[PDB]
Amino acid sequence: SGFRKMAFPSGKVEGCMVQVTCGTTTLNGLWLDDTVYCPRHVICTAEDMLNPNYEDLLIRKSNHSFLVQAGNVQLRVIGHSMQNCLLRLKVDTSNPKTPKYKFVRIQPGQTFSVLACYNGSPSGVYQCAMRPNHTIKGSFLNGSCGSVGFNIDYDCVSFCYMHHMELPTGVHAGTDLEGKFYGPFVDRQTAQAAGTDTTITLNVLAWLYAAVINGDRWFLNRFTTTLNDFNLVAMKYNYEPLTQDHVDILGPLSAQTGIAVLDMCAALKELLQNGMNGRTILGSTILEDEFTPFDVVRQCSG
Amino acid sequence: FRKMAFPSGKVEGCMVQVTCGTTTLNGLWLDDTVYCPRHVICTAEDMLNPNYEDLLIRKSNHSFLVQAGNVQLRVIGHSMQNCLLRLKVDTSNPKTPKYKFVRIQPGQTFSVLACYNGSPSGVYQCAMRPNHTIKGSFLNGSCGSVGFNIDYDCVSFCYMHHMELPTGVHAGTDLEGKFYGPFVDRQTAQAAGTDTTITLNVLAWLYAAVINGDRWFLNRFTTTLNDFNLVAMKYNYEPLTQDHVDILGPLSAQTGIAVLDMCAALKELLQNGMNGRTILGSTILEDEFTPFDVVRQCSGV
Amino acid sequence: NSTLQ
Amino acid sequence: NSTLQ
Amino acid sequence: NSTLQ
Repeated sequence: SGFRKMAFPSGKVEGCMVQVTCGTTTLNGLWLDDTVYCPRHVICTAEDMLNPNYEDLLIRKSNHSFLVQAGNVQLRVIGHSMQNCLLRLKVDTSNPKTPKYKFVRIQPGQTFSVLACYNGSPSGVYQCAMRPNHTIKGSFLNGSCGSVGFNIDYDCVSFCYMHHMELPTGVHAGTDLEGKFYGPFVDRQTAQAAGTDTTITLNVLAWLYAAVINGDRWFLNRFTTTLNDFNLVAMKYNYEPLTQDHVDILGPLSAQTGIAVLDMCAALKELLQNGMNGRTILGSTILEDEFTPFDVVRQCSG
Repeated sequence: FRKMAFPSGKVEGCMVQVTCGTTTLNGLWLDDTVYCPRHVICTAEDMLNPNYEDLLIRKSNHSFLVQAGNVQLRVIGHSMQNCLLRLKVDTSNPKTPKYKFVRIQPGQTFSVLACYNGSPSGVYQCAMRPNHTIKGSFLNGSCGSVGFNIDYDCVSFCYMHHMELPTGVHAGTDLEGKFYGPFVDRQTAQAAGTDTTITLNVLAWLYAAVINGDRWFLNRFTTTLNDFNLVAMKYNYEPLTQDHVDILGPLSAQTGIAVLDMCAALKELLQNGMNGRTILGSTILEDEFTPFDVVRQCSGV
Repeated sequence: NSTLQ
Repeated sequence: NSTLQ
Repeated sequence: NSTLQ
């Protein structure tokens, strides 16, 4: 019972964390097999960060220009290549701890575990959601560039995020393990704003179902609604528009709880209109939306 | 300002699956010993009021099937320590980390690695509730899961999961088998006593807020320890003690804000609410961050 | 009071 | 002023 | 000879 915001066990990822330095710039990197991935801005001196030409900046480096370290032992860089906003440094040693893995670009609204690191050393793990506006509310990334986001399906690790920036508006922006940015952001020290954000309607419903599977029903009602009428309401409170696809997804949960997606929607509609009235749900005072239908099915069942 | 869990690698390398009869649950393998809840040698009906001592006498090392991964760990000995079972094994864990066994104190926190029949599912942070229970998330077969804190290289094991309470809460023991709270590992009436708000952590949280630049709630006045408890106890807050005030010394030194000045601010936060405002985001007063966690997460260890 | 959990 | 590292 | 890469 109980409903804790859980992060995947970090062991398999810890065994891949290293430190990468270039000049005076130091951050984290991912050592998989015989390669090390890290934000290409590691090669930027403070000044360069205002308007750097990575193509031109990288031409000036060599393999020995980079210093990668596994703990206190140094790994030797034999080759380097830039891929979008990342950097693929090839090394002589091979990480025997490299787990089974995949590189995956996740879709806004999904969740993942982040292993916060400082100087290639793991500091902590937390579960979070890829915000609709493509940023991640991770107040914890104060000098942890190169830290990664991931999911673990059985024994395979799916890396989906690499921290890159501290977008001055709080929150953080990153890249996928292929270097392509999440959101309209770039590798540069230039004022950028996080686009308008919305609440993740899909997840809030999954959350309500969780409270129901967990024995909570006070928020349910005698009504029902059509997708359209629901959106006309939810969209007033800044909620992501709900689509038939979202409804399908809630398929299993609905089956399990015996409550129709559209009925539950009628409940949410009421909650948005009448507030919670000092009442709580699954311990919260506000509606939670960083739990996917999958996370619910996964923790409420096993 | 999220609630972060310690990296779980060192602990994952210590989780094994223990099976006695038709019962299966998680086990902690440190060196040549595996610890697991003693009720592993039960099958429901015994639970009502099982005489473990006598139910163990009929058990033999082969009665236990310890498993790490696919490999099978041969058990060459078994004893009972309070509510725990200590199974000696013919093999010392090559992944044994530097460790300690410590009994956590009410209000303190730790990380919990939820496991299901030998396999680590997820990790999360929680706090030992004043009423001596934890509001975690354990489904079927997660008994034997453990709580811990990390300091440099040393893993401090403080909690092992045994029971679930009708409240939807959780009861457990330290790595010596002694339970936290009155709870017993049988099937009885027992329920969680009423809980209160961990005043000490809420205070730590506010200092955190002030540290990150969130300080609207501060004021020009102060209060007496006695006057604060009178107000606090109304709002169901743990009484603050002198020993607690002293724990807040460092944060207080860092911010230059005296514990009782902050109490003065908390007293007001409690009698007037936040007025729609927020602190570090939350619209409620967080009480699951210890003074140490604050120092940890802020002073980036 | 579940005990196997 | 977007910050890195 | 050898280019130190």
